Amino acid sequence: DDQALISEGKDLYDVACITCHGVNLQGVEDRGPSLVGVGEGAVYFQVHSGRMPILRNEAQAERKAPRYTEAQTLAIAAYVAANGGGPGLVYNEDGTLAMEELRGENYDGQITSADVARGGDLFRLNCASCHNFTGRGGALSSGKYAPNLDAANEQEIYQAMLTGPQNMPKFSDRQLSADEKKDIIAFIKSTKETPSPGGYSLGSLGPVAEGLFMWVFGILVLVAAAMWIGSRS
Amino acid sequence: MLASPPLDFHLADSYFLIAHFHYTLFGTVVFASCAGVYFWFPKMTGRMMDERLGKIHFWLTFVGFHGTFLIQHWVGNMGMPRRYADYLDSDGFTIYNQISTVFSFLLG
Amino acid sequence: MKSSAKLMYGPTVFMAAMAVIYIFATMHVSDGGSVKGVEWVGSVALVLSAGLTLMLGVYLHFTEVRVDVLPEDWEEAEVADKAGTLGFFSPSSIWPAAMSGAVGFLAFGVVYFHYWMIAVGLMLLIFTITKLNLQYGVPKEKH
Amino acid sequence: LGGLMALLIRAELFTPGLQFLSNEQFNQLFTMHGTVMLLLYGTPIVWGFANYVLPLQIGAPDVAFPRLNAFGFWITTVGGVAMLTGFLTPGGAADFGWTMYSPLSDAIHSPGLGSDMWIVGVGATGIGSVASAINMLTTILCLRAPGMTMFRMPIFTWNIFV
Amino acid sequence: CEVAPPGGVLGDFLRMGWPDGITPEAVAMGNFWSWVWVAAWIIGIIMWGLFLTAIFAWGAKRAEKRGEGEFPKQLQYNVPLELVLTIVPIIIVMVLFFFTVQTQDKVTALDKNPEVTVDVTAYQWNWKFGYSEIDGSLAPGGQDYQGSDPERQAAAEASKKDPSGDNPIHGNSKSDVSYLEFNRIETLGTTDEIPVMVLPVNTPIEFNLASADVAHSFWVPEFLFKRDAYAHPEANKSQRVFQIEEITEEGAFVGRCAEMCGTYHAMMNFELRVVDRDSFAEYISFRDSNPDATNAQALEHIGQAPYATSTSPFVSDRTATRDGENTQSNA
Amino acid sequence: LLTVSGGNDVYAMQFHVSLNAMTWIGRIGLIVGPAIAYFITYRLCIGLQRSDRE
Amino acid sequence: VTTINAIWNLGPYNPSQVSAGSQPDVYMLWTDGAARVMPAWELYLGNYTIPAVF
Amino acid sequence: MGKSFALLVLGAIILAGGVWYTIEVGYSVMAIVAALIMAAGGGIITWGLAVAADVNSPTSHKI
Amino acid sequence: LAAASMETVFPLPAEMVNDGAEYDPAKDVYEHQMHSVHGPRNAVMLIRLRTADAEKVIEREGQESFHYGDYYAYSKICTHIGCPTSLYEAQTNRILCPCHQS
Amino acid sequence: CSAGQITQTSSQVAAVDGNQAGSANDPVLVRDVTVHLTTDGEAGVKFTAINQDTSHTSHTLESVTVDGEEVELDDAEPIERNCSLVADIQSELDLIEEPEVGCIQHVATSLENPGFAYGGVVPVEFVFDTGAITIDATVSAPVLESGVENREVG
Ligand code: HAS
Ligand code: HAS
Ligand code: HEC
Ligand code: HEC
Ligand code: FES
Ligand SMILES: [Ca+2]
Repeated sequence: DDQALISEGKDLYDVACITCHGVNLQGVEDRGPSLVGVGEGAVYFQVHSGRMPILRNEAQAERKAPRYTEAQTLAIAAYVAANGGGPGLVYNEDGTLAMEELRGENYDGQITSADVARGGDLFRLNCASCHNFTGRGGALSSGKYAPNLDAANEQEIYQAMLTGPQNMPKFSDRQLSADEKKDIIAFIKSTKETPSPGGYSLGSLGPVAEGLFMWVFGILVLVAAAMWIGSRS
Repeated sequence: MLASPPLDFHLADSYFLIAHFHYTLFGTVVFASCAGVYFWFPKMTGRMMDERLGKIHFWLTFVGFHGTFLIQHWVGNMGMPRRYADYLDSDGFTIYNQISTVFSFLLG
Repeated sequence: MKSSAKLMYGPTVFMAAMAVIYIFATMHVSDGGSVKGVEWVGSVALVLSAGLTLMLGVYLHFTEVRVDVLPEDWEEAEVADKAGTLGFFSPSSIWPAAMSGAVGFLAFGVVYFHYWMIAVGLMLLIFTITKLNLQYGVPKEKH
Repeated sequence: LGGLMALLIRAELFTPGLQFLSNEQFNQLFTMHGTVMLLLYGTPIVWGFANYVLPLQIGAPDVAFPRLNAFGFWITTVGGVAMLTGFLTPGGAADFGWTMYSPLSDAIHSPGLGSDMWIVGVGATGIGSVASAINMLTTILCLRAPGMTMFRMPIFTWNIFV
Repeated sequence: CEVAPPGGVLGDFLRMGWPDGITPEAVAMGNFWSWVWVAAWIIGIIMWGLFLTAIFAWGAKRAEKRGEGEFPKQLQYNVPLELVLTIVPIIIVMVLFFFTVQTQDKVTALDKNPEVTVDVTAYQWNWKFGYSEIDGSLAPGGQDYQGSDPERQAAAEASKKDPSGDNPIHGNSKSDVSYLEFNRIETLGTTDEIPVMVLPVNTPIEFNLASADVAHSFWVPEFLFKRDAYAHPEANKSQRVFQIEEITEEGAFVGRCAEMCGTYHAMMNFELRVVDRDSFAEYISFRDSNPDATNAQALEHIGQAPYATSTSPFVSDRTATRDGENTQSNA
Repeated sequence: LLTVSGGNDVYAMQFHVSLNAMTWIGRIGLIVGPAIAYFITYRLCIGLQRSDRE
Repeated sequence: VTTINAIWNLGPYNPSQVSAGSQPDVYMLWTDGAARVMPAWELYLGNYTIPAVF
Repeated sequence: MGKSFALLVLGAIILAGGVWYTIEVGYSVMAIVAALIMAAGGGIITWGLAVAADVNSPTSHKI
Repeated sequence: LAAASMETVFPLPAEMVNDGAEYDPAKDVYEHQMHSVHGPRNAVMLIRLRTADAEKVIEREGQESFHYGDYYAYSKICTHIGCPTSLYEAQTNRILCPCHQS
Repeated sequence: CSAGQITQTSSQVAAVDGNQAGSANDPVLVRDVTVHLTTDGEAGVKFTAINQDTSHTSHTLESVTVDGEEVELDDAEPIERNCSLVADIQSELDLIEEPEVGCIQHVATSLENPGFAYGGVVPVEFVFDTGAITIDATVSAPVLESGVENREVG
């Protein structure tokens, strides 16, 4: 099954990626890195989230609407895997890519809150420095930034942790084991998918959003009330 | 010449097109807008512009313009497309670009 | 407003004739170097361009059959004919600049697509437009 | 502002080899040179000369809609600054030529917010132009001087009408 | 045109920088261009003369020295002359449009009976050529060669729908590539090598354009012709096929992209190498017999340059190119 | 300018301006922008009172 | 109607952890911004040093 | 007549200074500056010609 | 660690270790370990570099032999005001502090 | 400013342990060269030798060595132009499929461990018929089957 999939992988690779990665994935001098040994997971992350192709050299690549569908993504990943392998996709017990089954070490049918606690402390330890407390993203040096984690599915999160896309450090499966990674996924999805008890969240950016809101519009409405109650002379 | 399709098959999206629309725009806008400024400066200000500086401005713009853009017809014909950022030494149109550039700095 | 009401009939009829000619042409001429078939972009534009000019012309004519022999149109009018009030004109107003800034804020909001910027931009925009439209009718200070 | 970008383009094309620009910077340069020179210089200078001269030629005191004219000026400048804000982006401004052909302008094939800022800067400019035009028709139709029939107008205001 | 230009230095001046051209319709376009330039020069000089007359003859100081007075004749209307001068450009553009239609129609007609048809794919940022069909005269087998690859094209047709189901664009997947033709004899352009398509002399040839990505254009300056390559050309109602009656002389000719496609738009060159008709049979039999061999090896088998002599690949480093040596040494 | 320089981490992340550029905007702006503010504010105030006299 | 300082998702304090957006309250952002824009001028005098934050 | 001679002559060497430098340096960044020197020389040439044009045919008669 | 990777490590005396082959299920070492985590000035960033990037390292005078192959170990506490630095850019190889952008 | 000739996205290399040698102008490139040493003690050299000699001078990997010590490898076909010889330890080599379309070939490797340390770097010397290539490579464990392993306390 994979042997014929690799052919479509090659056909798609020849028509898009050579200009940056070479016919033999060796890379190009300043135009793109070598893809030997990156594996299925890096290709899946890069193509499925739509980061590749990169049509402009920049401080950082951008997520966008993907140029290929799922089957084409797996075909290109199979072709790249044939050149040296690498980290692999997390296949579930039936053979499909794992989605919604990575939400915690002890997932049954709903997010276990103990996993959420451990994953919250893990995310605060490692991930929250570049992203923020709830994964709303953050800034870096010279025009680079850490994206907001609301866009990615669970497989993309796992392969992001595994591969270290551009400036993200790698988190191998022996630094952060599968239980730790799945608890991190559980915490990310819990924070994403739970409404704030205290009303509208103001984006959860912290003091900046709350400040801007009050110190512009909250005081503006009260001076409007004062003008209603007072006089202009 | 650009209006006829059989000539446009070669001319389209080349430096010939660049020279054409710079001729029409730089003529109709820049030359005539400067004409309008000099014409209505009295009515717009109550003062008259310096005549000598005006003639200096005109001759500089005229010679710099024709130097810049008349020669780009030839690079357009020879095969240089528009919007090209870099070109080879063996292509054969480096001298024409150099002549264009000096008079472009004169336009500036 | 007689001459300008009626001179608009040339452009609109020319555009309408070009629209019908073009629709028949592209739907029938199977010329090489091109593909047969009606194109809707362009034809729709031509018919609604004829529509714009026809709307202008017909409204102007429908109005002009009402108005009198204005002195500006009378070929031998005297300067004393138009003596009187010409009309009301705004002396000054800060609100055009304000609502330009409001539209700018809204446009920047849709650039980055921060939803709060879009909402605040629309609110600020209708506020500035309202302040523009009520400028010469705000009540006197109520004691 | 646009002509400076034009001179940078010429300086880069003085000799083969990329001396001081990249491919991306060159693309952004010609895109923004074309956009600003056509939409921020040409059409605004047209409407500026129209606004000054046309009421004097048709013998009117003021344009038909003064505040709309001021709105047109300010919104055109707003569109200009929005269009030019793309350069403050780390990735630079739009890079798809002043025509913005598709699919190159698709979300797939043109990420980065500069590509979006072009769209708004052009649009804000466009409505500024429209707001200027509403006056010039209504002015000629309604504020002409006594004795100035339509065919005693100067040729300039005829062209502005069309 | 059927009538040749004036020739000589006048023809060179009227050329005015066009390549001579290597096809019949290239000759036609060149002739039409030369005579149109003659007429344009006539108009240009015969109006620059009137402006010069204004500069030197109609000056105010001359007429005031002559005693003409403070003002001229104050003429405004000369209706018969105005109507004549209006009728003149009408006839000029009319008679021009007649020959325009003539030359255009003999250029664009798709009835030239190709012996060779090459499918061409444009992608960001290089060219991929594939021989689609070859007449039995030039084909290896005696019978007509058909180059469509069954398995790889079957993958293309299978890409149309159902990647577990998205199908947004009129019921097809947004990443459809069924419009691309995949052939078994292909030349693939790279940043390390300029692709070279090998063609014979004196045969009607056909080009079938398409684009994996944003719109490109195929421009051979020696054809004096260029055509846009689009993704889904049928969906765009764009004619993706064009035919040349023949090529008339052998040689290597650069061909460029003439449509703004992206960052590396300038780096997207290719070469069109026209070879003796007897050698083309050797080339195609060599490529067919041992497909693992590269394009350069086949060109060596002919006995000509393994790499594009017209243009060398650009240097791919963004710092080394500052000193103007932006050319890669192919060998 | 002090406030938004304090919040520039969020500002650069959201509005996509380089973080170094934000720090240098704060630095050079704390000199330059006050001068521009003074100039514009002074002239606008004089214009306001001129309208009053008019 | 608006959440403010949602502490439950920040976790308890420990000196080894930090977030990208970790500014103080709004009324303190000015004194944060000062620390962001100071160009790192630090004095060393033998056995003593005046840090750059003085 | 007038300054036009000297303003031309001053330019004629500067232009000569430019093009010479252009044919000295290879394809480099300094070739850009050579082009600028050459164009400055050309500008001063035309500046001399334009003051000559004003002197030949004055149109602001009274100083 | 893989190449171009980071991990925060704390001082762990041999006495308060209850993992691996020595793991006793009934030894309560959690309090001291957490008491070591919460030390103000003892979190250090252990960084594994790529081989290509370990070539172009410049060593400080006196700190010649501190590394162990690809592994370097810097203090996580910023030298300006003491926020954890913690933003290790894997390609630019710049450790970044989020508090004031050192 | 970030889209200049010096750009952050352009200078990047792959996020892999393997070093690499060779420019775009060099005849034969080695990508992803690494010394693997599984937890079970077995070891070898992972790499990928890509041929791009424009002279079409097909080579054959004569030998590879780590610190001068031999590494076993057999059945290495010649590498003609635009072909890749992928080499890895047998257990890891079994995880990926050999492609029937394309020029790639898979080859197994193994070396006796002289006592190399995880984390450190050791020279690797390739010699092909046309010359020798030297490159320093790190020592590390192979990648786990992703998702299967949990942090175990004891
Ligand atoms: C202010 C700005 C512009 C003006 C004015 C202008 C005038 C013309 N243009 Fe144009 N132009 C084209 C054709 C014409 C024609 C027929 C006229 C007319 O106004 C010319 C009439 C003007 C005259 C001054 C006539 C001569 C005067 C006299 C008194 C003799 C009467 C004529 C006779 C007797 C017939 C001539 C006789 C012969 C024997 C030849 C075409 C295609 O037919 C293209 C697209 C080509 C392509 O492939 O992209 C084009 C491209 C452009 C672009 C492309 C921008 C882009 O691609 O991004 C711009 C900005 C531009 C601006 C302007 N253009 N033009
Ligand atoms: C109204 C319409 C236009 C005007 C006027 C115009 C003027 C020039 N153009 Fe152009 N342009 C080109 C060269 C020039 C040059 C050298 C000038 C000259 O007029 C420029 C000199 C004039 C200046 C005016 C600049 C001097 C500035 C100075 C000396 C000082 C700056 C500093 C300060 C502080 C300024 C003072 C500031 C104050 C506030 C007082 C070239 C090639 O040499 C291309 C094609 C390149 C390619 O590969 O695609 C091109 C492309 C275009 C395109 C197509 C863009 C596209 O395909 O996307 C359009 C529509 C266009 C329009 C226009 N262009 N031009
Ligand atoms: C700064 C050094 C980072 C740390 C620490 C972590 N990540 Fe990150 N991450 C970072 C960057 C610069 C990027 C963008 C990469 C790119 O090529 O665009 C990312 C991206 C992600 C993503 C993808 C988000 C998306 O929208 O596709 C995810 C899911 C992600 N990062 C997760 C993540 C986790 C869980 C981390 C802790 C284990 C973590 N990252 C650390 C920078 C940094
Ligand atoms: C240039 C025109 C590109 C094309 C086409 C494709 N990619 Fe790319 N890729 C490019 C750059 C400049 C970079 C480095 C910047 C970055 O975002 O990392 C990359 C990187 C990758 C990677 C990451 C490798 C890693 O070690 O993590 C992968 C996996 C990758 N590219 C794959 C890929 C594929 C499969 C493509 C065609 C389907 C493709 N890219 C297109 C530039 C370009
Ligand atoms: S605490 Fe690190 S820069 Fe201030
Ligand atoms: Ca150059």
